[PDB]
Amino acid sequence: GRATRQRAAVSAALQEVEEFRSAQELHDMLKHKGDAVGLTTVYRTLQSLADAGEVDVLRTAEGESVYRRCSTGDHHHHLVCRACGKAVEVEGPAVEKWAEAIAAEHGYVNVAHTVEIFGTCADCAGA
Amino acid sequence: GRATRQRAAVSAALQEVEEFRSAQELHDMLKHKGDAVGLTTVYRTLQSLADAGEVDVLRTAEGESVYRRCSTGDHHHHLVCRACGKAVEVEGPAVEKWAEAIAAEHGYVNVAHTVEIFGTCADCAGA
Ligand SMILES: [Zn+2]
Ligand SMILES: [Zn+2]
Ligand SMILES: [Zn+2]
Ligand SMILES: [Zn+2]
Repeated sequence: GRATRQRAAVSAALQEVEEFRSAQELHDMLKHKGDAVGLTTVYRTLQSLADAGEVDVLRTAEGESVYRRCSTGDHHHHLVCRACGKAVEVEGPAVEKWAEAIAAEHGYVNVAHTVEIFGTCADCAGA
Repeated sequence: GRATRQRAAVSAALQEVEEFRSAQELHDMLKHKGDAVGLTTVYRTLQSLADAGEVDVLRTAEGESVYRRCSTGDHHHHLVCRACGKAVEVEGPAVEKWAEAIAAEHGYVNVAHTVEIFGTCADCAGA
């Protein structure tokens, strides 16, 4: 019901920008299309889409979570612009193997890793 | 004044545990030693120590920031137990080079990266 309707709305919203966006930003984009969705709802939907692997999530330097619906389904990571949120989907096979061997070696189970590269793209570099 | 006294208190608190701790946990350890420090203060100090590179910081799966004063000054990363917070200081030269080449290649400047491995240590694995 209001669950799948709103989920599609939020997902469709993400598909309109190539940049990572905070939940408040997404909420605003929806509010601009005349959507009656609340911020809390937007936040829950996004966190739900994140867990289902339908959108990627990452933290900004100031601790804020930002989201993005990415092109591939492949396991990947990102190089993000901390200024505009622009991002590049990146894969590092050697990082993957290193991350597995490190865990495997210290007897850790249910391994998960977070790898993200932050920088300032040329466009933003000239502010 | 109350700045350096509290900074040492919080830093000394971190040196008492080998595990990553949330700010609330640290505040409680301090409250147990009879310290009159508030949570907000504890949080600010930790964020200040983090920026100065005096303590490492990382986010847990539920978005909570946790801290740790690590053995080396060397640039390193961690394999953390999401259950107890136990951690291993790890270095990955190939990851470092990959992270530089990726940024250098897409014209990004002021590069920074975050790399952390999450798992469940044997001890916690048996709960
Ligand atoms: Zn992605
Ligand atoms: Zn940018
Ligand atoms: Zn460390
Ligand atoms: Zn553990």
